[PDB]
Amino acid sequence: AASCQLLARDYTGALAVFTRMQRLAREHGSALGAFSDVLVRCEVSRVLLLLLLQPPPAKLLPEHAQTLEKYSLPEELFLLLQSLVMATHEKDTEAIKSLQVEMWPLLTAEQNHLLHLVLQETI
Amino acid sequence: KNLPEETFSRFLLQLVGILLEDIVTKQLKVEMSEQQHTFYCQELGTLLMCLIHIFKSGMFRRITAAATRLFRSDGCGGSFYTLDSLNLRARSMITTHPALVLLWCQILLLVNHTDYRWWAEVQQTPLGMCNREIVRRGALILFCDYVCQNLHDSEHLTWLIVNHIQDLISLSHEPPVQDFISAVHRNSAASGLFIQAIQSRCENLSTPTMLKKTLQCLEGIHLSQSGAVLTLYVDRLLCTPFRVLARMVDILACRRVEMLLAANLQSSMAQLPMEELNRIQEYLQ
Repeated sequence: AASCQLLARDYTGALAVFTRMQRLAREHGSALGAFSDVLVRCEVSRVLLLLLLQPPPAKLLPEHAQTLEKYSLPEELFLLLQSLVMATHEKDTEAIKSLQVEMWPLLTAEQNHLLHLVLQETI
Repeated sequence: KNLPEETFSRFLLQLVGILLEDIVTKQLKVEMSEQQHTFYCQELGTLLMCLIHIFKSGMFRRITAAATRLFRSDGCGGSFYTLDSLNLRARSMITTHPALVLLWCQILLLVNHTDYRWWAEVQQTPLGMCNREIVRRGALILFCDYVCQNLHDSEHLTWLIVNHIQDLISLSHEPPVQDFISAVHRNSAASGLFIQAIQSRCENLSTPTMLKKTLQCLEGIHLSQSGAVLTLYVDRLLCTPFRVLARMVDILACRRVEMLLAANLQSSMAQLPMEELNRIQEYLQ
């Protein structure tokens, strides 16, 4: 259901369906297995949306507040995602260009679509 | 006149010699079975656990001193399995059985036999074979834990840091190589040699997982060598495009300046030179 709304260009309705996947695995998974791979896909793709559309503190939930303090899941890909939330808060045009070159094999091409639309809306 | 020290130590080092002329030099489907080869290489696995209990637990005092005058010694005109003959069998055990060439690494350290001919083949001192990196990274976690115990010998400190640089850092989540580094932070002259090595190996320390393990090892070093960690934090590693690797080398370079001025102003100026301080600030403007 998250692969539909990014074809349908519903990037704000796409934040509603990613916080519902993560609220069940802390009730059912804590992670196991089958539920351990559902939580890798949902904390790499809720970070590429809050820089795409950067919500105001009224409509920023207490679940969205927790994940952005940790940055400002594999050890290869956990290190390049703390570095990308910093640059768009510093508006660093040279920092964002060398990371898509070095995060293209890491993601899959559903997560490769959300990183393309951030680098344009900051440049 | 054979000592009782001498009778029981020729029986356990020449029974390592019977099990290793077979597994190398016997055919695998001709003379033995495969169910009979699950249990033939598994009797060499619990007889090398019996020899590292006698040399470590200290209750067996007389048996430890007997092997050291034997591995240093030649065979009796060729009447025994001498120590250079026994070690040719084990490097062709590298590849078929890599879990049992990590148990033969910890015996040769324990006898005072740190001979740099055998220790270079197992660590490759200047695609890949998949069954050697268990032994190459396995004999360098075991060669540090021998250095950490008796760190008074400085000949073994200056070898492993100058040569193995990209391997010494990339293991730093391990309990025998986590203890090798803290003693280097304790030692005055041993800390200064670790920092000359990274400046030669900055070309490989650029991938995002290899640079997170340097800052946990360049975190706290000696205060007499905090003037060489501040020219490395500015010239080489700060220009990385990773914005949480440019943010975490701001925590470590501001902290060197603060402990130095509450310290003596005499020893710190000879540490960070007045001619060398003017080179750093032209790079930033």
